[PDB]
Amino acid sequence: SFEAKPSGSVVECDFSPLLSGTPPQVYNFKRLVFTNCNYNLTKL
Amino acid sequence: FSSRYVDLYGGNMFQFATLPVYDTIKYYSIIPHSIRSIQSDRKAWAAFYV
Repeated sequence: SFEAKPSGSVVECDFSPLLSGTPPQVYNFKRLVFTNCNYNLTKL
Repeated sequence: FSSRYVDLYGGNMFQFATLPVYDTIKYYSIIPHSIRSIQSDRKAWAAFYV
């Protein structure tokens, strides 16, 4: 089958807690949720 | 989760806010709340069901 050619292809998550404050122990590990924001894991 | 924000009339529930707690809570305890008033102005309130 033929396939149509693709054309016309169509805030800020903050990893601040990880770099701020004393790091927690593995049992007391700090967990955070990111939603509706643009993360930059590669930069981190 | 607050039902009123997504639809006051519907009664459907949506997650209004998120609070981050690492600890997992196993027990639920209800704190009784009482408002002092004069006998003439005494107020009766609907019970909440868990």
